[PDB]
Amino acid sequence: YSIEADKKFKYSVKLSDYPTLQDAASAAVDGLLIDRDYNFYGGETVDFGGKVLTIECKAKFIGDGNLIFTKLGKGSRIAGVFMESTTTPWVIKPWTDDNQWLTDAAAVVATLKQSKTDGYQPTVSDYVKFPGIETLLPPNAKGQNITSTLEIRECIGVEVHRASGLMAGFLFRGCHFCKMVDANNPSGGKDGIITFENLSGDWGKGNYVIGGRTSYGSVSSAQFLRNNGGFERDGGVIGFTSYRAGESGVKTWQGTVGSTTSRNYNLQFRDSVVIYPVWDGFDLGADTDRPGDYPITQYPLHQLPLNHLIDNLLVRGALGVGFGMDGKGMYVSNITVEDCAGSGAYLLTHESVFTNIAIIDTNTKDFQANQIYISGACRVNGLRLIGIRSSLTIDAPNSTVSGITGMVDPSRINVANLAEEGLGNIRANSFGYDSAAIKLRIHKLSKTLDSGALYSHINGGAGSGSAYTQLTAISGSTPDAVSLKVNHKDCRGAEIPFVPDIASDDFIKDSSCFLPYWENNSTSLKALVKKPNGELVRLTLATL
Amino acid sequence: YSIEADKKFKYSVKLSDYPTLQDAASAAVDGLLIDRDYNFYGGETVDFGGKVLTIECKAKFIGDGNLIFTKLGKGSRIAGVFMESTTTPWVIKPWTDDNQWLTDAAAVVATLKQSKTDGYQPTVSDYVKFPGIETLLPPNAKGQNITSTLEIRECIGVEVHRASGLMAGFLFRGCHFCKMVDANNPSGGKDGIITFENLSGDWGKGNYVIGGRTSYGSVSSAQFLRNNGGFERDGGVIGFTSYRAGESGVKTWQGTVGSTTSRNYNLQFRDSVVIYPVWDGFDLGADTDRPGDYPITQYPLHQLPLNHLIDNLLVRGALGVGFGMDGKGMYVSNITVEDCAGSGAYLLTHESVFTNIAIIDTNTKDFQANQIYISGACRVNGLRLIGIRSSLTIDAPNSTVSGITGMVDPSRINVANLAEEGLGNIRANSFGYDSAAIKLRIHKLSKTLDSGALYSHINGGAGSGSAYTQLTAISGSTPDAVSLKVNHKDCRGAEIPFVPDIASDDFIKDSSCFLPYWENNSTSLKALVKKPNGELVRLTLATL
Amino acid sequence: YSIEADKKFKYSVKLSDYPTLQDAASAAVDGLLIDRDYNFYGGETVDFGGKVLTIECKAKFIGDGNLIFTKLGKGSRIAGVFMESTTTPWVIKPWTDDNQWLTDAAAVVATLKQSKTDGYQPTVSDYVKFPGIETLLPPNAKGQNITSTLEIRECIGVEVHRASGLMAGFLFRGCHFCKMVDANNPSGGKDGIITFENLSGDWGKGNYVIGGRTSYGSVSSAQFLRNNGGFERDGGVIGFTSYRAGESGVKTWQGTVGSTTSRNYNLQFRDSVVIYPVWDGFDLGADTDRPGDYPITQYPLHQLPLNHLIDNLLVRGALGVGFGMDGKGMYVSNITVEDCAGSGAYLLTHESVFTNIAIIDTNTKDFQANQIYISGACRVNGLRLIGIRSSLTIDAPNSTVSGITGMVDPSRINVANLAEEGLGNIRANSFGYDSAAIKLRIHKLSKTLDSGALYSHINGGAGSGSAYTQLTAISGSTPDAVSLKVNHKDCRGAEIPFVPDIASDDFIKDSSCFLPYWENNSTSLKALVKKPNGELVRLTLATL
Repeated sequence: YSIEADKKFKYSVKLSDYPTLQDAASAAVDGLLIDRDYNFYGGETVDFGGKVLTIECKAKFIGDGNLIFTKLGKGSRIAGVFMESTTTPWVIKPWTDDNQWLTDAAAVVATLKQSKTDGYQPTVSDYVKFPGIETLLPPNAKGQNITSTLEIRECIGVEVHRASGLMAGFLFRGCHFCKMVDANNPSGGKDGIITFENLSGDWGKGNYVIGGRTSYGSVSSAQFLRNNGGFERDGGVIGFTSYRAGESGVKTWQGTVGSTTSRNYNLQFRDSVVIYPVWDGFDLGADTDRPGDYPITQYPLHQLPLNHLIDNLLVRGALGVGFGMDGKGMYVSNITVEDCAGSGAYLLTHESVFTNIAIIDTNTKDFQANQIYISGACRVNGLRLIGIRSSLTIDAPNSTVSGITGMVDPSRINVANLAEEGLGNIRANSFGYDSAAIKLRIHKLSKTLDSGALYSHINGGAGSGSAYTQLTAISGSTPDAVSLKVNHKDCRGAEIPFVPDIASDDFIKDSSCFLPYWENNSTSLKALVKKPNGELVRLTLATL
Repeated sequence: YSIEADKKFKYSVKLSDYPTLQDAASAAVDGLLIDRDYNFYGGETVDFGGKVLTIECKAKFIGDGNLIFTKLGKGSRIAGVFMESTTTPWVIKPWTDDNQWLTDAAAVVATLKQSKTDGYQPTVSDYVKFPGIETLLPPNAKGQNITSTLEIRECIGVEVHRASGLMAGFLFRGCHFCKMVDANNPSGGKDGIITFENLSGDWGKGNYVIGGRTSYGSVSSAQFLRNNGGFERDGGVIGFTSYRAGESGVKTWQGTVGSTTSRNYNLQFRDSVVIYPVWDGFDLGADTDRPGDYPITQYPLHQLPLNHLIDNLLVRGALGVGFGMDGKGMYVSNITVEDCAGSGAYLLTHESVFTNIAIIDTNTKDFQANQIYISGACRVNGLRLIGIRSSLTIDAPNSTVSGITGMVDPSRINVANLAEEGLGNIRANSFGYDSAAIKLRIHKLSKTLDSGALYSHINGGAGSGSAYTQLTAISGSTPDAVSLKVNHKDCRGAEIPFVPDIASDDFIKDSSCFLPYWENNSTSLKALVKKPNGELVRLTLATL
Repeated sequence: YSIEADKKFKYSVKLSDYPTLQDAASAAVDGLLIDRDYNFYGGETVDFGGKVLTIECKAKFIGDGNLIFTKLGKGSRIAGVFMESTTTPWVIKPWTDDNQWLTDAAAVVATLKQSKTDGYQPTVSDYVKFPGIETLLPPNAKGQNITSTLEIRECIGVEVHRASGLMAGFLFRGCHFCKMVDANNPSGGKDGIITFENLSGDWGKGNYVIGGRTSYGSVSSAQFLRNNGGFERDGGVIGFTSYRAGESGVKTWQGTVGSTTSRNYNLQFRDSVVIYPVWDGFDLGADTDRPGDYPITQYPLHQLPLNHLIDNLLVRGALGVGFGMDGKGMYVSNITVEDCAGSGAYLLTHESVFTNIAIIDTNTKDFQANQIYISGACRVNGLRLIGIRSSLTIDAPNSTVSGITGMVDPSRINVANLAEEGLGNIRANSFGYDSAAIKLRIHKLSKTLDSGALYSHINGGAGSGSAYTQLTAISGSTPDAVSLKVNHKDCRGAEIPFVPDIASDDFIKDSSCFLPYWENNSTSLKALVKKPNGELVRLTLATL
């Protein structure tokens, strides 16, 4: 029987049969079943001998600190891991029972409680976010560092599926071609919830976050350090959801970490959602010398050829900035940002294109100077502004924009050039008003007053079948001060404005034209005429 | 050997070894293999003893009625389940060989056949959908109730993967943190195909439909009763496809069911597709007192703070309404609805924002009064109307709209306010016409006639390098009746309209202006002048 | 013990125990573990006896040619397969270290190297793509045919998960209800990477590519031949990414293959991304008689009722065309195409609707005559053109378009009709200029010059509170040649242009109007008057 059995059954070793995780690992050949809770000590390391194993977790790993898995064979997969700290830390909860953000340090301090979820351990960035809190927090709530972390170290082709936990963290250190798939809403701890760190060895590649969901955590939910997806864009975040990040939903690190660059290139950031982060929805910047990276003499600050593939992202309820990034020659598309407390988008980009961007009701707490800020010479094609709420809305000094929609206040727009070059035949439709209008505003003259208009006003009331058209010009900072009318009171004639006094030679502009003016002392209308030959002559036009 | 074997092999029990499902369940420790068809009786209940098991289905469960699974341990997963009724009911197929919907009761009755798919059992709602059918249907096709249902009862953290079946249904009763993942196109029965019901106990939370595909069924494909995803929005429908729902693709129930509320809050409805439902694509309403829910004195009908996260949905071919919902303070984005028989969108919302909505060729069978209806004071930013087809198009009386695109008939638009406040320098480009135009229409005066215009017309023909500009005003319900022209017939002068008779004092409007008028009895042009001091005087302007 | 063991353990056979794959297959009952590399010979066929098995691959299948799997039971799944050729062919790499495309035959020939990835084997289509290359390529780099192919033959309900490989190919021949799920970036060979071929038997149905990622390959990444998803749209490509296809990202075949049609109907093409294909992003055409398909007498060329469900696709960096297709009565939505060398979209469609299309910086190498081409009578609602780059932009002769946004050159637009029928009250906002403008252009008169305008110009400088409005008309091909001004130099009067000479009777248009003209020999302004009765009379208007 032994021979028959050895050839017909699936091999799998189970934790309940061994005293330590390493004993189970050494015995493993194909599958490995975690069938009983295991208390690990921080730094406990397991060597898997290069075996390609399938780890099925049906119990939890308990402990503060890291449980390090090493030498897992390419193709290995861990499913259902549950990480839980042994410590129940002090957590703050900066939001109310109506889901309103609390921004007052005292009100935030009052939310203190010992829990492994539904809040997060204060971190030094909170001292900045809620000014004064550093002084108000009791010593036992400061400097906490609890996280139950599964650290996958220097492995390749290892995937972690349906992970979860309380005060949980997942760290891939020096890994390549690894994936965090369908994270089953782990509640984060002090550290990042999903981190791909490649500060040593080669630049990380093939590392992805696919289809997850995370909640809380003191810092960013998903973060990358020194990763480069290459031209193939092999790496990034796709179909992921982040709830209530203590810092940001997804973040690519900036600047120098240790003695090398922590920046990232050629990653995908698509079809993902970030809701209610204490800081940003997406923090895709690289710059904040650059050892280990491009020199400033080659690429100035904020002008790195990051080349990320960014598309179809949704952000809602950030206390900070909805979407932020930097870079040169970037193409960004289909971004939707709604109901944020800080800027909806903060863009330190140059020579980049933004297509179909919707920034709806953001900067609601006036944390910044505008709803959307663009640094360099960029192009925006399709920009939706204003939802249900009423600083500048958009300040993009060197950018050319087209296709803005929404109830934006014109005085709150600052761009280099705004234009609709390719519209077809047009119709202005007016509702709930006695007139329709097409207004012109030269922002160089005034950002608050229209300089001229073409109106249509009703004569009589509804259903009269009559209206008058008037062409206006501003004078003395009084809009519509001067104007020519056609059909006022259904008279069917043109009412024409004349100079109220003797017209000066320079008033008339073109040849073959005449400018009527008033001669009060003779009660006559005169006409300054500039003949077709350019010569001026004054004629009598109308008299008693 | 026994000891060695007990420690190195994967545990799994298989149905073929036991007489009943319960005997297999009691014997199970890790895996459970369904390797032979099992005929269950309705109400047959299996107790899994709290074990965390992995059920792999490679055969089917056959029977009419429910197969109830209980006490499954957190972490349990069932994959590949196939449900099939024992009965082959009578089904109707309200569509033709060209995929055209049949709406005539007689034509629908004629499609009757006994089958477990490619149709659905008539339900009382069909009596409403195809009027007269109640009288035409034979008694053996009425009141049928066939469904082979897998009922997961009061379990937590249980996932059902790649389910399928004929006349199949999946019901999670009183469950939490459960998921229906990658449904492998089950063909539905009389009941909902995927139902998360939480009428008892706590409000459902953590329940999701992720990546599915379903077909047919007599009622809704995916439906939720008394679920609340909380602020974290833990629950809902993501990446799902519903084909030919007998009622709607996805539905959140409304009103009182039993003696409690069946409503839902804080759920996600994103990246999903609904095609050809007999009723609606998405029915996300809550209201239709409210025991067990908010009182009407707190939130009036249709004004519940539902707070769903709705984004990126596509609907095509609904016989009913494409997208429908109610609520207050909702944010909805990126909805695309095409080729529907009833309204494309029916919105009973108040104080809500709709961003980037496309309603293309809907209400094609004039089932409703408009393509899109909005009840309350809402904001629409970006609205695309009209595809290839020619009631009102949009009736949103109290809403402010901006950014409409498409070949819409202006007379068919009714909104509170329509405006493009932030356009740049504009160019109207005319194709296939001898003129370009910018028309103004005051809907208060007339919804059918333009009240004025600014035209440019060719003088001569193509390539003449000449055109004339004319400014018009409507009079006597005849549009363009009065007008001033510049360069008519390349004359290079302004043609000006004068009052055809003695002008009345009230015809002139502003000071420092003059209004030419005709004096027929002297063959002279006179000028009613309103001096810069406000006084009127009549002067002679032109004579023989 | 034997009895106890036979009833409590999971059955699985492993390759290392058998000499050939067939011996392992015959022994299999539930699971099958590929635990050692297996060298197969081309054409090696394995018969699985109709068993429903779970094949877990933890090693690779090595060989040039096909490894044919047959008679796999419905429900079978293969996971982690790795295909690798035994041959290391000669591959070209048509792109540089900066990711710039190389288009010069000599430069491309110079990239030759022996590798199993990071390039692809030249194919006859390369002779067309890089003209002259056929002559420059050495004989050992021509006509290569290396591919390690897993061929699933005439099976139903079989899914392949997380496949990978080098010079790898996956072929479903005569299959139905099969799926290629989460392809783990296989590097392609000479043949298609994922192919659903149904040239024999029934039309393919239920075949999908779900969530993949592929790289390289000599031809198309994902392709379908003679598949029909039916009205249910059961089949297609969802959530897939294709990098550097030697031909196209996803392709539906056209014309006759063998003696039958290779065309496809009713498939889904959604939420997918294609980057850097040597040819097209998406090639969704059917036409290029039609044996086995609809006759030309029924549906003319390019007018097949294809009916695909197309939505949310992104294309970037194609050397060929971003998005291409043909058909009649199609509905296409939310397509984003950026930075392509050839056309962004080539559409040979008739009676079809395109909603929310963004074509940004395409045809950058002038490979075609335009950025977007539409053949038939179609409708476009929402079209974004121009990113950061400066042929026609859009040539759609018989199409009606609305909602264009972007810095498009008007002279480069050709459509049947362009219109904005439903805009609200309008405001033109001008930045960085001394004037604001609303220009009118009759393309019938001239595609390069505006025929008239309504301007607002500053009088003085910034903050003067004064501006003048002028209405212009083109004359002698000189735009703005004739014009009426209101408030020039803050004079507060209307400057009016008169005919520079005796006005001819035909110059005046309407009754009750007058047209001033010059009478040089008397230094007087006269007025050609057309009385309200239609009679003409010349009056003296202004004299010395």
